[PDB]
Amino acid sequence: DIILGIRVQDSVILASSKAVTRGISVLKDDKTRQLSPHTLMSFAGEAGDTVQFAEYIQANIQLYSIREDYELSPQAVSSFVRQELAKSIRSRRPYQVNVLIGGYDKKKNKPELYQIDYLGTKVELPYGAHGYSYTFFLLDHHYRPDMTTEEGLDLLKLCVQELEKRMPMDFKGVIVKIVDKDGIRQVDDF
Amino acid sequence: AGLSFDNYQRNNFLAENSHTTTIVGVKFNNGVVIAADTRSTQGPIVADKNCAKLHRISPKIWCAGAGTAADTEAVTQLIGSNIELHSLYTSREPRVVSALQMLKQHLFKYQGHIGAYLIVAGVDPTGSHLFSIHAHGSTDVGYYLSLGSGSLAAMAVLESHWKQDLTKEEAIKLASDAIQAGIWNDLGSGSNVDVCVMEIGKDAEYLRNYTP
Amino acid sequence: GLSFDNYQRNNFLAENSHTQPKATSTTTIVGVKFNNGVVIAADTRSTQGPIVADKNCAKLHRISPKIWCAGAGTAADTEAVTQLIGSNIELHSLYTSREPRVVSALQMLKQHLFKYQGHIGAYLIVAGVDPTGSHLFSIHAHGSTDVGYYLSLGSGSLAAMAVLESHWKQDLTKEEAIKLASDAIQAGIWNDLGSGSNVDVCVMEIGKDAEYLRNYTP
Amino acid sequence: MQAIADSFSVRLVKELQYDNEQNLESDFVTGASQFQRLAPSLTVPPIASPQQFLRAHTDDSRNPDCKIKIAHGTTTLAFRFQGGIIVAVDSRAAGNWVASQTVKKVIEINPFLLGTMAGGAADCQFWETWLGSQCRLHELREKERISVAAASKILSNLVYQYKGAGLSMGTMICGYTRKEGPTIYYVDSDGTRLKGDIFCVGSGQTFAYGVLDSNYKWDLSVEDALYLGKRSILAAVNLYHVTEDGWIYHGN
Amino acid sequence: SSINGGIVVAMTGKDCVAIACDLRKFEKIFHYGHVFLGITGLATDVTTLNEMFRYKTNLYKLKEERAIEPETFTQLVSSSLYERRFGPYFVGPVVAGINSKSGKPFIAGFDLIGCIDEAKDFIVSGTASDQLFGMCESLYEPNLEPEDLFETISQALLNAADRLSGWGAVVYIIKKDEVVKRYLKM
Amino acid sequence: TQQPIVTGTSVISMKYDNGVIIAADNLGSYGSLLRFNGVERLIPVGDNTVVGISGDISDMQHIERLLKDLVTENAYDNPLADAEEALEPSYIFEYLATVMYQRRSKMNPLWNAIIVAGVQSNGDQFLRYVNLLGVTYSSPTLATGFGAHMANPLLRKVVDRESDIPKTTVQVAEEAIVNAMRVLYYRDARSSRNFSLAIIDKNTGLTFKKNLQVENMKWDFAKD
Amino acid sequence: QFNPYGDNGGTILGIAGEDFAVLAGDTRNITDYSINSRYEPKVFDCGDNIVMSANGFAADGDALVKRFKNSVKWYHFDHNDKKLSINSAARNIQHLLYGKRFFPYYVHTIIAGLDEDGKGAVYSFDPVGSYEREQCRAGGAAASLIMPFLDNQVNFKKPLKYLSVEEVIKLVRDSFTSATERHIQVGDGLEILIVTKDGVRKEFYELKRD
Amino acid sequence: MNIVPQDTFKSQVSTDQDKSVLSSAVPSLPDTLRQQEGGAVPLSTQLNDRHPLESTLKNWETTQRQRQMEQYRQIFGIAEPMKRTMEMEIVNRTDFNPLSTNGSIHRDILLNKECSIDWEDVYPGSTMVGDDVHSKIEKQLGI
Amino acid sequence: LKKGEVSLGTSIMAVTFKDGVILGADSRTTTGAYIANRVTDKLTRVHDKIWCCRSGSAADTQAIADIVQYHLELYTSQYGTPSTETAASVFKELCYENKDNLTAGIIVAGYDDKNKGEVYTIPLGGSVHKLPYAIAGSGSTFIYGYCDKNFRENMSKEETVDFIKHSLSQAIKWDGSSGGVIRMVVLTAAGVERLIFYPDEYEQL
Amino acid sequence: LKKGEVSLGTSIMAVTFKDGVILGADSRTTTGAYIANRVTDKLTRVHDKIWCCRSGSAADTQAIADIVQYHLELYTSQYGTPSTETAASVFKELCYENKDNLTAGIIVAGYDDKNKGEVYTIPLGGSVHKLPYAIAGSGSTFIYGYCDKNFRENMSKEETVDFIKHSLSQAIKWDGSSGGVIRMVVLTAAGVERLIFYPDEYEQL
Repeated sequence: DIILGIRVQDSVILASSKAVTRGISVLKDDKTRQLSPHTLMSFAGEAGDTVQFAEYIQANIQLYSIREDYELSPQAVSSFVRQELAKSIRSRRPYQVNVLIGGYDKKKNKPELYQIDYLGTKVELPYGAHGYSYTFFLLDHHYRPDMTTEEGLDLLKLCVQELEKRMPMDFKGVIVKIVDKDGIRQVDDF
Repeated sequence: AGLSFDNYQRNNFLAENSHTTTIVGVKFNNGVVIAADTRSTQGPIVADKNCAKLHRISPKIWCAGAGTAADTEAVTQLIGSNIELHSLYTSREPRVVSALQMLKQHLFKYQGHIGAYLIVAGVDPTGSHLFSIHAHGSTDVGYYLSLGSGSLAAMAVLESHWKQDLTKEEAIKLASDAIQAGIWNDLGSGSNVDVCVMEIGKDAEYLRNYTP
Repeated sequence: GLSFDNYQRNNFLAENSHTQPKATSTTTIVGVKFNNGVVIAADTRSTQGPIVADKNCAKLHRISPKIWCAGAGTAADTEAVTQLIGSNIELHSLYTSREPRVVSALQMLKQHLFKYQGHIGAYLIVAGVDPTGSHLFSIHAHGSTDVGYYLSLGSGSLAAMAVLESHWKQDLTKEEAIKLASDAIQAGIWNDLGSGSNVDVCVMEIGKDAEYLRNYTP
Repeated sequence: MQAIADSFSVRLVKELQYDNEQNLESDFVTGASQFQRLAPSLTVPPIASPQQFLRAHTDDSRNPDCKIKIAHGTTTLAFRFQGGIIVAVDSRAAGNWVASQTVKKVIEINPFLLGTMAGGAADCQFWETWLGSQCRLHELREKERISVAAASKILSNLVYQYKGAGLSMGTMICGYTRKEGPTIYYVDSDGTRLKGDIFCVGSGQTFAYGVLDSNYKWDLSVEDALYLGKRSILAAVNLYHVTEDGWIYHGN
Repeated sequence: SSINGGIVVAMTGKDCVAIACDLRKFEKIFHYGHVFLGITGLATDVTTLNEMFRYKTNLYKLKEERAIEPETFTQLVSSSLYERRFGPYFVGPVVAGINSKSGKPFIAGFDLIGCIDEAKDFIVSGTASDQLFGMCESLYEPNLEPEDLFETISQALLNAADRLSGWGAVVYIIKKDEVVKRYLKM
Repeated sequence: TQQPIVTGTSVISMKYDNGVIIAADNLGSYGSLLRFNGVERLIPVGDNTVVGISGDISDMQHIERLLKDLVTENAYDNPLADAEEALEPSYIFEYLATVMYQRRSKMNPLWNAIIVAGVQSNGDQFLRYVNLLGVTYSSPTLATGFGAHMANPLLRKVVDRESDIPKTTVQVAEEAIVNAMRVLYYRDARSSRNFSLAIIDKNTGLTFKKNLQVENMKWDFAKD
Repeated sequence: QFNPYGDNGGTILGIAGEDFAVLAGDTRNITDYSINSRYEPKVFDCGDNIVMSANGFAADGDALVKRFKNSVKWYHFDHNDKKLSINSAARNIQHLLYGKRFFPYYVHTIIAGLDEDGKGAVYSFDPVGSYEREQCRAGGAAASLIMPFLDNQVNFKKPLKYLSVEEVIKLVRDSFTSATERHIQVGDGLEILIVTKDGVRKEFYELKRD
Repeated sequence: MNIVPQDTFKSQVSTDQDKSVLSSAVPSLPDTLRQQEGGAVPLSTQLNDRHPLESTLKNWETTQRQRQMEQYRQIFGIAEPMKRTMEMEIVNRTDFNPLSTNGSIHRDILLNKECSIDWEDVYPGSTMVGDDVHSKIEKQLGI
Repeated sequence: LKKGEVSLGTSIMAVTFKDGVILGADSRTTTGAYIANRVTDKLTRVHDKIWCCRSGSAADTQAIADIVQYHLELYTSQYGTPSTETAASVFKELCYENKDNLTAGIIVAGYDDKNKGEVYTIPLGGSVHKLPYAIAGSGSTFIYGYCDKNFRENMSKEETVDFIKHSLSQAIKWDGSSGGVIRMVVLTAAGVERLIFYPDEYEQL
Repeated sequence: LKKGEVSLGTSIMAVTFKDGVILGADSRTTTGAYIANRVTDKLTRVHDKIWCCRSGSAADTQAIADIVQYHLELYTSQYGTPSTETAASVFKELCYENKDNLTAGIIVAGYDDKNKGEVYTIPLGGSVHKLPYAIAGSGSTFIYGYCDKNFRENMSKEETVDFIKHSLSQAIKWDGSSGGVIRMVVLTAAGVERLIFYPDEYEQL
């Protein structure tokens, strides 16, 4: 259920769990939606509402990209996501949801990472994590603004090793995606 | 449209998760006087030592409120706008009975969820009027009325020294004495006294800091 | 006396995982007074909740050879209280070398029930004869007593009371009183699900031995 | 204007509540339109808290035959391979329900799709019949066989529109199409749609899943797959084989 | 570990009684001479009652210089249960026996505070509404031989068990002279 | 309503060989206070039908208004609505039961118990009962409230089976009902001495008696 | 808060014969240990060789029967008086029951009739709409006594297939008699509807009037 | 003759209860993209945990007008409510301004609110879908 | 009733006499134990000769009285002076149709040429009863026996005035929610008369 | 009041007249809406010319009355006939010292050659008050005003009998828990006199 995000000087690395639902065992990613060719969204929280919200956001962003024949900036995407999340709970009990948005602004050629909680509080962060009750110790002590992609991957591997030290066999693994100037890639070895 | 109910469920969810004055009115033989204290407290702390608690609905119709301050101010302003529009439409001096009816119906519409307890005094061509209005939509008529946390001392003073035929000066003195007793004997009342006197055929006289 | 041990343990078991076994809660009881004695009758069918447990239950208790009672509520409490008062009455009669009186048993029962502040669930109808005459009383579980000519108790007490109000008069014979009590118990049996089967009768007359009848209806 | 005049002219009908069109339709007063609505209408109490009312008046066991039936759900396992999809359920039950035929624990949505039953039995039966009708209408409209993903998403949206209302159902849609291949989706009443390859649901799901994972291969044989499914079931027995031509029952 | 709960069946024959209990050691039936008692409920309370009754029956035999009769034992159990009026054990006991002087079989049952429930046909304790009391009533026939009574009680136990897994039963057949103890490891 | 405020006590009815007899006392109690002493709880609807309502007074008046509207509408635009169009007790009871069930399904029930008695067109006796939940049932004898626990045992001793109806005369049934009313007055705090009676017969047609008081009361034994 | 639910405590039994069907019901209405009524119909004839019964809340069952009859009438009107089949009736009853999913009926329903093959068919419906086809189905408090009695004598694999209409009626009457002798809420009467290719036959057997 | 609004709850619910936002692919399900409600708002959530005053406020003026019409019908006849409703319908139907939501002057004159202000008037009340003139035209003309 | 809402703990008495009707009440409004107003006019005029007294919630009763007065003005604009039965029917309909949300009880005293003065009572729940006389309020419970013992039909004006004065004096004496002055309205054929009595007058009776 | 007990809802009166005292009561004992005992003698005697009537909880009042009779027997053995004041003091002490466990209220009537008849009332709580007349019970609230309007000092025996009969008849009429017959005990210099009045006599008043 843990979602992680590290913003290195030229890339965004998003990590998520593989799959877990109720007490049902499955083999089988269903927690990351590609909003834009250079913008990715990772969502965690209650099952049933988070997926619907992510699909709604992805549909809206794809419609905007089709209409304008242009790619919306990660900041505008984050603002739209925050507004939609705040609107969704304006007339009902709030549901647990945490969203990490990682993008690469082409106009400024800069990676960006944003975190939105269940009430709709968008915060721009160099690194972010949810679902862990800590893990910020490694993310704070060994973080630099000028870290390369390899260094960020090594830090993420250290965090994953820490996770795979106090968890049962249910921890299948970690799915890792990288957003940079060349687009969105998936990391298999790490 | 109107007052919103959005984020009501969100507010309840946050609450479940640990996320958180003396007024008198005296009617004398040719008019009405309304007096109030001038201290605003945010609990134990005195926020303001000189606050105007006498609000105006019409040039010759004034009121003073208690309960929820925002609700009292909003309802008074809305009724003032309605009264001004009605007077412009009819080209006549507004009546205290019309303001009473509008306030009563508006307060009964919300079934007591708008907390505003008012003393409304005024003078219109039919005479002088003084009413007390409850937050649920019930109104009462009297010759002398008191309101607020210091209303008991004020009522004692009014009962001590009230007569049928009172002059303007006697009524002003009686209202000032009632507010002074409320100020001295009640912790929530203090500072100065604000007075508003309304006679028949004369402009309303508004005296801030009548007794400092 | 009665132990209070394992009270906290029982509360913990009830509040965590266990259910305390229930106690038998006893069913029409009637008492009719005629010109020279009293008659006390009771239904003989006992049901464990919605299931009938026995078609012949002896709910008539003996305090003295001429003082009898019938109880409703907790059966164990009724039996224990009646037996204790009977032992006290026997000892008192031996001490005074005189026939026991109904008023003495009434006083003992009332004081004992008031001692426990209603925690003993026994509601009794006590009839008897003594050198002073024939007596019939009703005793509440909290220690209050009442005097009457005809009394009814139990789940089907309303039908029995209706029958008694229908066919009771001051001058009655033994046979008429027995018939009236049997009719009241029968009405409680037919018009209520808490009573059934036969009727137990006990007749106490002045100057004669008490007559106990089991299964009077057959 | 004449309708306006009629609407302001007049008691006995009002108390019978026949002045409402919904009451007339539900009682077949003027026609059979109640059986003409493709999307069924569900009745709720006209009170401030329908959900807690239903929960309190449902969690009250007084009559064994007045309770809502629950699907067996002992152990159901589904997997896919090059030859299609193998689904295995338990033929375990008696309870005063003597019948000519055995109880069917797998819903036959259509000659090409299978739906596992779990949780509430009535919810699964009703909503999968509705899903089959929707899929048939879609096939008639598009002149093509509807994909398993489309049907699973339709069911997920349907169960999500009533989330928290009281539905308790979890199903596994299994199908085989030329467009996609073999597909298995899991949809529960919460609103979770999960595509998978190996699924095990029930009390003995852990042992069956372990047995399956011990000897699972994409390239196997139909006999090998059926034997593996039966062994996984028996570790804690009806069998279904779904291929492009449809589903065939291999119960034993 | 579990142990709590169980079933006890008592039936009266011609000149004999039959008392049977279920079993997975820990047996719910204990004898104090020629009187048998089976207790259903918490294992701790069952053991406590067994120890207390062994104590009291040993003292009774030492004083009276004779064995204790089923009626006297029934009265003793009732009084002992009523002593803990406000702290009662979570138990249901059943007493069976043969009066050594008159020969008439005796069976009785109690609630948790000692209300005596004496039945002339049969008594079921632990569960008396699911599948035991009705089947015992259907299978009961008065005035049966000891072998017929044993067969009836074994059939009743098997019927209750069916309505398979690890199941056993202990059955005692009591005559005026000798007692036969049998198991049902089926 | 959510809860009743002013309530009635009980209505009791039974069948005899030629018709039915119904009775109910006249009292409206405001809690523990016997407030009103002029409330009539027996409504003669039509020619040979009587409806007895026990419970909330406001809902009883609402039901009376409904019955009056039904009577007026049945005879509306029908000059011959007196011989073949006369309302039968079965139709009135069916309408009342449907109304009660529909309002129960609306979560806004009528806090009443209704007993409908009369003689059908073919001379058959009709006697049925319905409650606030909408559940209806029929029996040779019927009662509500405390009368369901005390008056019913007294009446069933006269008519216990269906075959007992032809054996029961009008005098016996009337005496039994009067005795039941007296017993109810004996052992009911909310009861009233005054009561009203209605006899529906297939020969005479109807007889409604008001201002009836419980007589022959025995209190002399209280002297001791 | 107002409680709109209740129970009346009946007993129903439906048996699918080789060329017929039997639906029998008991009469009893008592609550809070007080006797209310003993005579009320429990088995209704819906026509088209379909017989329906509902046990539970009396008002709920009556409303369900009324709705089904109105639906059958409209189906006849709108389809040139076409006869309705047993399975179509079962589907209609399932939809009617599930239309109240969040305000459920507190009743259990059993229907019986003849299919297109002429063989007796019986369907049992769960309170919210789960329906199934069974040869024999007993509902109520006395089902736990009626069902073992039937299973002891006849076999559903004297075989039930060769049983006659009179034999099945006798068996049902004896089962109800045994339940009355053992249970305490069965008696007064027994209303039986028999569905054959010639129509529907009614038989009211008078048990003890206790 | 009501004062406080009554019968504000819904007896039944359905997935296609709002015909204006039906999905074209599956006409029996709502279209979440065109709803623009955030995408995580099931209809069931609209049945529980509501403020006990929202229904009273949203149906207050309608209830008052219905009571007034009932009084007119009782005292004056059918013609007076018929004429009032006819005038109101004619005024409402002939006004179509997709670029504004403010009511017409004639509507306020008919409702006797020429010189009356409530919080509805003070507070009358981005999206990529369904906020153009064409959507309002389709809603108005039933297209 | 709602939390913090004013309740009408009054003493109301309407009596019909040979020449019409008299409706009387006290003048105290309380807030539990503190007297908010020593002098109040509880006699509400709905029509020129149709008056009423209110109990229960003050706001709900005031709204109902205003609506009924508006309805009677509309009726008078068409068919002239209404009757007490019509006003009672309107009150009953308003109270019964709104009993699920409003707490209100009314006592209506009227006069007309046809009926020559009548009294109606509408308690909580919305049922209308026509009585020769009616008493209501917190203090009314203390004068049930007194009023029952001392009521006659077709009394004179002074006899009815004395009866109401004595009964209301006793109700004020034994009740803590009843106030100083007694206000009575006499509705007869001659017109409407208003009478007021002070504590120093009736306390010496 | 402990749950499941019996409440003594009744109509109790005690009136002092020229030649002594009279204590009157009804004879109804109800458990909810059901009359458990319609013939009840509520005139408890604690001494030859000292009587009392009880209210509250039946068991507690009976225990207190028994203890008071024991105390008065001891006093009579020691010093002779006690005065009504002594019995009232014992009642007050017993009720006050156990007011946290027992709910009891007593009305004590007595006579002696010195004081010539006295009435005392101990309401719930344990306070004592000496009055020319006393009323108590659930049905008393309806006759308060009546009792305040028809009591005179030094009435004759017949006048007091009529006054008590009328007041208790009204209380029975207006109270649901009051009914049956009226029982009165007259305590004078001559002795103790018992009077019983049946419904057919006082209902015609």
